[PDB]
Amino acid sequence: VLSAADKGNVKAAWGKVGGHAAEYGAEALERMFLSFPTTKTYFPHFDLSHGSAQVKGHGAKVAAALTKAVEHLDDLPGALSELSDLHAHKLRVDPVNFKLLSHSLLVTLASHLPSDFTPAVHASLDKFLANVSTVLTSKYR
Amino acid sequence: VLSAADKGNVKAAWGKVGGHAAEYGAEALERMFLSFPTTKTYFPHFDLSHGSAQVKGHGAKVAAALTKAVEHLDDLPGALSELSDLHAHKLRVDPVNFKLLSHSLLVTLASHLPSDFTPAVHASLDKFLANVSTVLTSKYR
Amino acid sequence: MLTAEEKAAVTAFWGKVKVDEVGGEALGRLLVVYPWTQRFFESFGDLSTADAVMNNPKVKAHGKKVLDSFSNGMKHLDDLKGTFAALSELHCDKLHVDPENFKLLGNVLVVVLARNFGKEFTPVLQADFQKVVAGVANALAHRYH
Amino acid sequence: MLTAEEKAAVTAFWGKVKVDEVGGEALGRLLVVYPWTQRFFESFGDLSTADAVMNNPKVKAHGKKVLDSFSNGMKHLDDLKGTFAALSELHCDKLHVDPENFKLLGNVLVVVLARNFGKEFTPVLQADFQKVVAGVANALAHRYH
Ligand code: HEM
Ligand code: HEM
Ligand code: HEM
Ligand code: HEM
Repeated sequence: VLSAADKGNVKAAWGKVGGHAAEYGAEALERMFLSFPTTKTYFPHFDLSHGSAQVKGHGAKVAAALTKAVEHLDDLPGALSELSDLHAHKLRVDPVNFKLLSHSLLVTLASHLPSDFTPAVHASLDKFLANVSTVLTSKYR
Repeated sequence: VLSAADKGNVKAAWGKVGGHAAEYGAEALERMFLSFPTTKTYFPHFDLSHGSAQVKGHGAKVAAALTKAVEHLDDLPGALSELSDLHAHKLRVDPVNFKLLSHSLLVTLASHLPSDFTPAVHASLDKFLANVSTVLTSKYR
Repeated sequence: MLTAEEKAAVTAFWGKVKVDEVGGEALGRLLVVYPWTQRFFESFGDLSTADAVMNNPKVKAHGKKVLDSFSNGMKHLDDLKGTFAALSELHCDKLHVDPENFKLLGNVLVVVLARNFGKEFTPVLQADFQKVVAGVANALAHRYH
Repeated sequence: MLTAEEKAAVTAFWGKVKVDEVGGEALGRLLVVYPWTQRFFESFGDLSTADAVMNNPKVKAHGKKVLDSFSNGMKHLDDLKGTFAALSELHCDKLHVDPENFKLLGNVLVVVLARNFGKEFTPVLQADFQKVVAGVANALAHRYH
């Protein structure tokens, strides 16, 4: 449960992302792959080279799911249902990876929204991504 | 975010503890202090020696809180609100410490309920303790 | 790590441990309690239920291997680093197991020792063992550090 | 941990870094984003609000100190262990800082570098700095390891 203040911050930030959401999700993946090479082990079927269309494509999907969570900040568990199943139950992604992607996401946003990325916005998004991660790692059974 | 199966396992386990909750609370603290000395820094003015009436007393407080939690597995936030305020806002206990206490508590139970501490029970108690920790670390505000 | 004192305490107690038994239990509980670790043992067959895991022959056998590796480091408590070099290479370099998992297994082992020895597994004894699993975990994640 | 090409890249980017500004912002955001950390900076006064924090002079002050530490490490990318050995005993043995926090500060600094350099802070450059903050955190936590 995010505060209403937190929710306003998320909504506002994602608002400025707007139409670049898909490009930021792709950039976030690329940064994750480069910074934390072990994350690459979850995509052995992917072409992981700079500018790959698989990564670009997957990035659009990640952004879409984040948009959906933003538009449903009140029922994350509900909104991210099949995603928890996939990640926790089918892929069995190690919880540590979620922290790596969150970080990659914050670095991307800070870089594109310097003015808007205030200590306060930072804290809110941090909390948002954590919640997201929590939901995605709830169904390990 | 405990499945029905989890709640039944916790309720069952806590029921076996019965009237030893306080003693187990005390032994868990003792095991924590011994195994992870850094935790001792949060109790500046506590004789943390074996038999200290302060560890005893404190162990009884923790045990009470856990019982309260077990009786309110449907509303931990509401059940542990005052304690989140205390631990997070007031004491600013680093979140890693919750994991040390949780482990210490699992060691204690395992030691006293060998036949009841099945793999499934262990899994449920691990999730319960993590959920309790999540609430106590919720109001970092 | 361990003083001579602590070294002796731990060493003495280890001798009461049935590696076959405890090893299968520790590995089975790790897969059960932290299910994401199952991804590395997909090969081991049926891990679908708590029961499937705990009765898995491959789990019991692998568990034995693990505890054996534990037995050894107990013998080389001063150079865990070198004791575990080859394993650190398999786990990190080849498997890419996140080092936090090394800590999870060490803690599960401690829970298993507590369950099996009850009152014999004293706070002080536990404390000694925590130093050990900590040393084991560190030596294995060295290919990272 | 840093290839020669990586070291060069990092080395040249650093030249543009305004340690003073960056340092205060990094320490400030840490206190704001991970509040338990304020426990250690009790003596700084009001940390009550993001505003009180970001603008607190002890914070800004202490932040530049931290960055100065980074720079020196930047100067000895080969002996972070030796370079920080004194700070390690301090943070660990005296302050009792959980080493997970060393990682949090390193990540926060990366976010700050990104916010301040935008476009220039590439995935590749970022990757290079991640290696750097990891080496510093490791070096600070060895009094533990
Ligand atoms: C913020 C957290 C995350 C979100 C919102 C997210 C979102 C998604 C989405 C939307 C898909 C595609 C599912 C579909 O539409 O079929 C997916 C698949 C996948 N995700 Fe994530 N994900 C997250 C974190 C992670 C992490 C941390 C990892 C591992 C490093 C990961 C690994 C994968 C893999 C391996 C797939 C399947 C790829 C495929 O389609 O072949 N995800 N995720
Ligand atoms: C499951 C986790 C925990 C539970 C249920 C719990 C419960 C409690 C309770 C019931 C109290 C007493 C409140 C009162 O009535 O005054 C308390 C106080 C306290 N707790 Fe915890 N606690 C937990 C975790 C921790 C951890 C991990 C630490 C630090 C390592 C910690 C440090 C403290 C301190 C320092 C106090 C105040 C002692 C005093 O000055 O009297 N707690 N806790
Ligand atoms: C104290 C920590 C650990 C120790 C001492 C340990 C020890 C061992 C040993 C002795 C082997 C057998 C190598 C051989 O065939 O001779 C092994 C292999 C293996 N370990 Fe571990 N291990 C630890 C933790 C982990 C963790 C946490 C995971 C994953 C979550 C893991 C995954 C594996 C896998 C998948 C194999 C090999 C299976 C195969 O190749 O058939 N280990 N480990
Ligand atoms: C990359 C990680 C870090 C580096 C490089 C670093 C570096 C430093 C430096 C250079 C000082 C100044 C010492 C002096 O006055 O000579 C210092 C002091 C201090 N640091 Fe850090 N630090 C780091 C992380 C942390 C973290 C995570 C915390 C706590 C949350 C922390 C808490 C403190 C405190 C409380 C002091 C005051 C020392 C004193 O003057 O008594 N540090 N650190």
